[PDB]
Amino acid sequence: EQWVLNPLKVKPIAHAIWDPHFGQPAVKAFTKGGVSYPVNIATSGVYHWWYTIGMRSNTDLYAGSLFLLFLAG
Amino acid sequence: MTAAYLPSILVPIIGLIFPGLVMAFAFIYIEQDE
Amino acid sequence: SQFIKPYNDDPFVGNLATPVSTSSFTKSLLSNLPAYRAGLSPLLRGVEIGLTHGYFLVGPFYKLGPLRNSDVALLSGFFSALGLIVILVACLTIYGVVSFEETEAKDQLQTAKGWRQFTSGWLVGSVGGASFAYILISNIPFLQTAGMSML
Amino acid sequence: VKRGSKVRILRKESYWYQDIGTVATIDTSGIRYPVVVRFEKVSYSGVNTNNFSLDEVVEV
Amino acid sequence: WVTFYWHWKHITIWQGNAGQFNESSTYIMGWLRDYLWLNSSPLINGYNPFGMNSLSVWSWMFLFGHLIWATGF
Amino acid sequence: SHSVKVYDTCIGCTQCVRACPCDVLEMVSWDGCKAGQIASAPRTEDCIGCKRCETACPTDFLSVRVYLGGETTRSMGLAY
Amino acid sequence: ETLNLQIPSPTFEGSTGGWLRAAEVEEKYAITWTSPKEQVFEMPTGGAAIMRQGENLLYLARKEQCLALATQVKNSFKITDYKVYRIFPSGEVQYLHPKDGVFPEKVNAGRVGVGNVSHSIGKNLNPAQIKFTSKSFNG
Amino acid sequence: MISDTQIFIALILALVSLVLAIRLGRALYQ
Amino acid sequence: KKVSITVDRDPVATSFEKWAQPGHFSRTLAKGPKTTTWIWNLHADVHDFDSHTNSLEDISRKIFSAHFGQLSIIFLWLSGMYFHGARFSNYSAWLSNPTAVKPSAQVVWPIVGQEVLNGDVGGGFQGVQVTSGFFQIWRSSGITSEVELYWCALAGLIMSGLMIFAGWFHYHKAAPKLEWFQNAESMLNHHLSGLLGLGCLSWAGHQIHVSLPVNKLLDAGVAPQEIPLPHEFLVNRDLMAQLYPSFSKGLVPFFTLNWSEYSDFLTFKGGLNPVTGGLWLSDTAHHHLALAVLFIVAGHMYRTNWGIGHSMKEILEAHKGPFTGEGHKGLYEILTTSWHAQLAINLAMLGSVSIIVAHHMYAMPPYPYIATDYPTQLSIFTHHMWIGGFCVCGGAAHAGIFMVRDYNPAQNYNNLLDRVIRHRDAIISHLNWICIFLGFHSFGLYIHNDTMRALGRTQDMFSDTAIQLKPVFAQWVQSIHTLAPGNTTPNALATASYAFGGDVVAVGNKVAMMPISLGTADFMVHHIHAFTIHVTVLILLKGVLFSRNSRLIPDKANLGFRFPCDGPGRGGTCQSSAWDSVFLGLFWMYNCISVVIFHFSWKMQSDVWGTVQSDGTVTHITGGNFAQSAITINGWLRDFLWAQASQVIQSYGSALSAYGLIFLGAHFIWAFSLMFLFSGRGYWQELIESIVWAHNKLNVAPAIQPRALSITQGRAVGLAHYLLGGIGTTWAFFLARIISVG
Ligand code: CLA
Ligand code: CLA
Ligand code: CLA
Ligand code: CLA
Ligand code: CLA
Ligand code: CLA
Ligand code: CLA
Ligand SMILES: CC1=C(C/C=C(\C)CCC[C@H](C)CCC[C@H](C)CCCC(C)C)C(=O)c2ccccc2C1=O
Ligand code: SF4
Ligand code: SF4
Repeated sequence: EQWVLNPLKVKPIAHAIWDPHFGQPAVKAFTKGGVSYPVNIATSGVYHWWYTIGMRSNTDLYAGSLFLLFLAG
Repeated sequence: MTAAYLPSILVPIIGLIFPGLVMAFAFIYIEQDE
Repeated sequence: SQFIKPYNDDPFVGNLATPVSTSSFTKSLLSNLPAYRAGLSPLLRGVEIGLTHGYFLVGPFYKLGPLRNSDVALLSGFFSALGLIVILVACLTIYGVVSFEETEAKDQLQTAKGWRQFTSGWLVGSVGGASFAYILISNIPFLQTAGMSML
Repeated sequence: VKRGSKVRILRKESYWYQDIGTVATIDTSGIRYPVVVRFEKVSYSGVNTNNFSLDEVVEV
Repeated sequence: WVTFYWHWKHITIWQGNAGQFNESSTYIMGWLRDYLWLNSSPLINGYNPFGMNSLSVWSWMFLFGHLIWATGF
Repeated sequence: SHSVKVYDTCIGCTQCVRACPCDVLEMVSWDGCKAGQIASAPRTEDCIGCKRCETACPTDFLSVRVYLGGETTRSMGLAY
Repeated sequence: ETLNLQIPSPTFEGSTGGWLRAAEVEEKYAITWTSPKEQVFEMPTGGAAIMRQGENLLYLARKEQCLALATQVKNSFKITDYKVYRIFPSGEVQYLHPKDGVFPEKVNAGRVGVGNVSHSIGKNLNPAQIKFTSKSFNG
Repeated sequence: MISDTQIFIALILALVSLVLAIRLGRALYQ
Repeated sequence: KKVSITVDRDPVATSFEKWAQPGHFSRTLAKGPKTTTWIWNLHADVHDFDSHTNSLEDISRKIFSAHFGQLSIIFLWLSGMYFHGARFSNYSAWLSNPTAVKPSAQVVWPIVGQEVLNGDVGGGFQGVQVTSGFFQIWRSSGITSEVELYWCALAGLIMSGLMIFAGWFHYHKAAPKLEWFQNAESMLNHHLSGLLGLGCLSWAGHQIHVSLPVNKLLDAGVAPQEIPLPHEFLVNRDLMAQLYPSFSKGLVPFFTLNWSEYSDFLTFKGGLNPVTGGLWLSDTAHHHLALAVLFIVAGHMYRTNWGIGHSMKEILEAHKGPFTGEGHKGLYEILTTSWHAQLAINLAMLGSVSIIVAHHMYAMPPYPYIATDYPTQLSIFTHHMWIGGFCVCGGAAHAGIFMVRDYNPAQNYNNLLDRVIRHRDAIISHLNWICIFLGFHSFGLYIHNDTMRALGRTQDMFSDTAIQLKPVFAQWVQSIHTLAPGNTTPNALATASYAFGGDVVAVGNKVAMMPISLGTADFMVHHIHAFTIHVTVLILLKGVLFSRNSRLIPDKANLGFRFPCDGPGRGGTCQSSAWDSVFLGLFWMYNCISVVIFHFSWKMQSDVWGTVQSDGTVTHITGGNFAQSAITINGWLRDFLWAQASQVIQSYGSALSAYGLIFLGAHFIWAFSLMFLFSGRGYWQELIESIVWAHNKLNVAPAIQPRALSITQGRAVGLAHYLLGGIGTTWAFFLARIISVG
């Protein structure tokens, strides 16, 4: 939702990092993306694809995740 | 993050308990004869 | 005078009787050690080996661990030793399940019941030895340091 | 065929299949492969001669 | 060869310096110094004795790939 | 075990049996070739799969043919 | 015929290349031979031993180990008197080599050909033909 | 933003998918 | 007089007939080729003399004459180095200004633009900069003229002609009998006393009468053409006594045993000459005189023709204890009837000596102005490390050839060989364990440091700023060697080397030598060295001990030293020969020596080499980055390979562009090797079948049937290209880096 507001400036987040081997410099170094936790920045382009096909909010990305869990079942 | 507790709860379980348990069971299954 | 001879007076066996392998000192030490001690129950064999191993596991985790510089270094080291004990006791359990067919006799480690008794003793001994190391290091300041308390 | 003639091999798994060798001898007994053909080229095994049947050998 | 070509041609265009590819791609030392050696520097400085940044993970993966590759030998 | 086959192109040269390090092959009477003998494999359980018999075969395509199959302690060459 | 367990063994100072726990729990191989001399040979498992004049007995972990010594004893010392046995942990002694008293390289009556295929190797069936059927590829 | 309840619904549906995955794997294994 | 000269006269006729029949030397190859494998089999077995002939006499004769041919090639090579120094060099310009002029003895022709390689090396000269250290040798010899370099080139040419004549003469006219070659006592007496002892004595005499006066005049500041010619020191004993006043008394102090008179020119100074940064040549003269006395004395140990002396058979057969059976009995018989056993020992020793040479020559620079010529120091260290490693693996190669071929169990019952083969599982299992332990505890420390540094945990690393793995024993030995002058070597004035501690020796504002401090990074890279040496020993030893038989292949000696496999059975016996352990251990030798030369190059640039600023500050070449960056693999990648490969990559259009070309060419050759290493012969033979079809279609099939290379040859070609590619990559990288920055 932060990225869709400003897609050329915000760096897309793939998922967060919870790694008990990290030092505090590592935790600070990965805390980009405008959030308060370490993150991987997505290189998959899924933000640009989901933006282009209609998805606007987290609720509809989540609704898509739920629908795919149903389809997987 | 919402449900921020879940990464602390699951990542050690999925990353240590899951392999340990499935390796232990896989070891038992590959070694067993009947 | 020859100090190396064929093993067990059998030349074609794949071993050589040597001073390191077959001295009276080596034979005495192996027999004295709990794993090969005669007259020792498999559970008791496991308790003695476990007490030894759990006792010395705490120290490397405590002194060289991630939380070594913290005041919770001993608790982290004990927990890390305990976690390693639980992983190893799982290894002992799974080895026992696959290796040994179930037999009534339990008087030997190389039996399903005997290895289960050994694993039981090793867990009790290892947790107790790790605990004993924790109690001793906590009480004694010199053990908390690396021997530099005198300095 | 006859001894000394030049022959073309028709055994598909031969090294010298569709190559020319020359017949050394032909047995007269109940032998399964009587035509002994020698070849200028050597096989991968280094052998330069092999026994063949009549229906695997044509005069050239 | 395909992804080295694509990536070098694109990073030179994305700088505004497409002529650097135009002059250096015609010999192999241009590919070695101007693509592999020149662009290695943000990657291999992802950690150093002066700190680390969020490219440290790729800095560790790059060495990890060199190890696996050599272990294959 | 491995499967070892002898084809009727065998000239009875006895070389594959001599090559055999594991006494897998032996000679039996056969009227097909001039030598009066053909190789046989009544002991393919001892066959390690070395394929020394194939190397010794002077036929254009080896009459003796080892086909590596199920592995055992014997066919793996395990002294343990 | 049966292995005389009391046959004396060659003088070997021992080695680490000998047999392991699988010999006493799966199978062991023995080779016996008669030597005219007190002579040094090379063990398949290591260094050098001395075969005694008269009858010798060996314990090896492999049949190839036994047949390697058999070739060394036949090519260097000309012993043709070697018998190779497979001894089970049960105590059963299985005679192996030469299996019917005559070497495999010599023809013998009463030998039945095993593994013999009536056609040449290029007449083997293609794998597609033998697919999803139990029929064998050798015709 | 996603609620903890929404994450729990996703975890319920993934558990149902895990059970169906176990059932397919056992059926394929026979 | 049982040691006698015995020769067969006119054994072999000098005819060109066998030249015209390639393959004449073996029964297999003499019937001519039928496949292209014959062509390769010709070169592969040519020098394998004991594969052609049964008799040890003809083998020994072929070896003796081939050694004269090798000596002829070495003398021709030396004569060429002297001629290129005389004719195509700036040696005379370098003599006047050794610290500014760069040595160059190779000039290229202008053909295809390649004349850019004639760079401006200095002294009004253009040529390829040379790094073999010949200029420093010639200045140490006292040559001081290109005319004398022409006379040395002619002396090398005359020696090359005499050695090629002697090889012809001793194979074709007067070839010694086997009983001549089997005189190990006589040969050792002569090679200790005569070769090494009179070699040192004559060289010490040359140093005292030529090198010492000329180099005193050179370091006083006298120009090379103002220096008296070297025979004027021999005659004018008054002029020689000006420089060294002990010459006023002559040889009376030597014979009367008043040797402390000769302390002017036979010193024990130690350390380096401050003017040149090299060893004091008075120390080198005393060194060679002392070695000459012991080498001559040593060459009187063995019994030849008069009852005095040792029988080496008696020495060996008496050394037996309770652990080792019959002991060294039978080893004399081995070493006087097997050439491969002798070559195994002598190659391991020559390689060890070459490795010792590289360490000692960098630490104690022996030539004037060689220490501050950093391209030469890096080149001769790297060269003698590679010659050492190759020769050590050939020692194991010919130990394997001895074991497969010349070993007889009947003559080796219960001796040291029998006992080693009879506990080879214990040897190889303990070596295997130590290599696993030492790969975990040396390289895993690097992986720990990579991980912790990547994780932001700089306090959790093995480093000088974190957990300190200090090399306390190496630091302590350095302490002892710094305290040794005046204490445990009381008559020494300076330390044996400034690497141990002490002063910084600077020549032309560049560091000649300075203390090499050892820290956590040095502990880690030395245990990397111990690990890579251990694993190379494991592969080579496992090949020697299991060359004749295994539990896998019980009759491996019947297959030979060099066989590819014994089939896909027993699970697969690919690379089961002793040859294939030499093949696998030459890679691990490559790995070992590559890390040694990388450790040397980075440590000397980071902590030793550089410029001495005012106040004695030393600005090093890479600015002391070894300590905090050689503890991680990323540091070796970044701060050593990436940082220092700048010169090879950016060498185009300069005189070092040849190094950029060889850098790329050797990357190519290295990669090209992996085609031979990762592939197998059967693919290439079926591909050749399709190509043979295309030739048959055009009626252009060759009569020598093309074959894919043998399995062993595919391995040998892959290894040869891999070594050439890797070493050539390092050669180009090292040389462009240190010519640019040092
Ligand atoms: C042994 C070490 C050695 C080495 C590596 C070199 C290397 C070199 N020398 Mg030096 N040189 C040496 C010894 C050496 N030389 C000696 C001992 C002398 C004194 C006689 C000289 C005198 C000398 C002079 C005077 C010059 C060189 C030059 C050169 C360069 C080019 C030579 C060339 O292109 O020839 C190519 C010449 C050919 C005829 C082509 C060779 C093609 C044939 C086919 C060779 C094949 C050999 C044959 C097949 C072997 C089998 C014999 C047969 C019976 C089968 C090159 C850097 C030149 C240089 O530096 O210029 C700046 C130069 O002018 N050299
Ligand atoms: C004191 C006498 C003496 C000397 C100097 C040598 C020297 C040598 N021998 Mg030995 N040898 C000797 C006695 C001697 N031998 C005896 C008695 C025997 C019989 C048991 C042998 C049997 C023998 C064998 C079987 C072999 C050698 C080999 C060698 C060469 C080793 C390679 C090397 O480093 O050469 C480089 C060093 C040099 C100094 C080259 C110089 C060459 C000449 C010959 C040295 C002597 C010149 C002369 C005496 C000096 C006069 C000084 C004058 C200017 C005042 C070397 C030339 C090996 C070899 O390479 O064969 C050729 C070899 O295979 N020798
Ligand atoms: C298959 C795709 C996939 C992948 C690769 C990951 C990857 C990850 N997830 Mg999971 N996740 C997924 C789908 C996936 N997720 C789905 C669909 C959901 C909704 C239920 C979640 C819900 C979820 C939670 C709630 C959490 C993670 C977390 C994590 C991270 C740590 C691992 C862990 O604790 O797992 C735990 C994951 C689960 C218990 C859910 C099961 C995941 C999928 C459905 C399993 C599918 C397996 C795959 C298809 C095939 C399996 C066989 C394979 C081995 C060959 C890791 C980045 C943790 C995290 O974010 O830490 C940073 C965490 O706390 N995940
Ligand atoms: C992928 C998931 C994963 C996770 C979540 C962890 C988690 C952790 N690792 Mg890591 N580790 C992993 C994979 C993982 N590991 C792998 C793959 C390797 C090999 C490369 C390592 C190698 C490694 C090393 C070398 C070290 C760690 C350490 C640690 C601890 C962090 C430091 C700390 O706060 O100390 C506090 C830690 C404790 C107080 C220990 C708690 C012990 C647990 C809670 C007991 C668990 C019982 C056990 C799992 C029973 C399982 C039985 C089996 C059937 C599953 C933490 C427990 C450090 C460590 O051990 O800490 C001491 C450490 O030194 N790890
Ligand atoms: C492929 C073989 C090869 C090649 C091309 C070179 C090339 C070179 N060497 Mg090296 N070397 C090698 C093998 C090789 N080396 C081996 C195997 C050894 C160990 C013995 C050495 C030991 C060595 C030393 C000790 C020195 C060189 C030097 C040199 C350079 C000048 C060449 C010269 O005139 O030497 C001339 C050699 C000298 C002037 C000094 C010789 C001193 C040694 C101790 C003489 C010993 C001779 C004796 C016969 C050895 C017998 C072996 C012993 C174990 C019994 C040149 C870079 C010199 C150098 O780097 O200067 C910059 C130098 O000082 N070499
Ligand atoms: C004093 C040293 C010495 C001596 C006398 C020998 C002598 C011998 N060796 Mg030993 N060997 C040595 C050193 C030595 N080697 C070293 C240092 C190694 C380690 C690399 C080996 C490794 C070795 C093995 C593994 C084998 C031998 C074999 C042999 C025998 C025959 C070799 C032959 O015909 O090749 C003829 C020569 C060649 C084919 C030359 C090709 C070699 C390379 C590819 C050429 C190098 C080119 C150049 C340096 C770089 C390329 C430059 C490019 C840009 C143009 C012979 C007994 C073989 C044998 O038959 O055993 C009995 C064998 O199997 N040796
Ligand atoms: C970079 C690549 C690489 C690596 C890592 C190895 C690793 C090894 N080689 Mg190999 N080798 C290689 C390339 C490599 N080789 C190549 C290119 C060749 C070409 C010829 C060979 C040829 C070769 C031979 C011929 C021999 C070896 C041997 C060895 C072993 C040395 C003993 C040792 O250090 O154990 C320590 C293990 C390592 C250093 C591996 C790295 C592990 C690091 C420290 C971290 C461990 C990670 C940890 C397990 C994570 C666990 C969690 C995870 C599982 C989830 C080891 C298994 C020798 C051997 O096996 O006998 C001892 C031997 O004789 N190698
Ligand atoms: C390419 C390749 C071949 C084919 C290579 C062949 C047939 C070599 C032929 C190359 C030409 C015919 C000659 C080579 C000449 C070179 C230009 C320089 C050679 C220098 C020396 C030979 C003198 C194999 O036979 C092989 C076998 C086993 C493992 C790997 C491989 C493998 O990789
Ligand atoms: S080798 Fe080939 S041909 Fe000779 S016998 Fe054995 S099978 Fe028949
Ligand atoms: S493969 Fe080796 S063992 Fe099996 S038959 Fe052919 S030769 Fe005898």
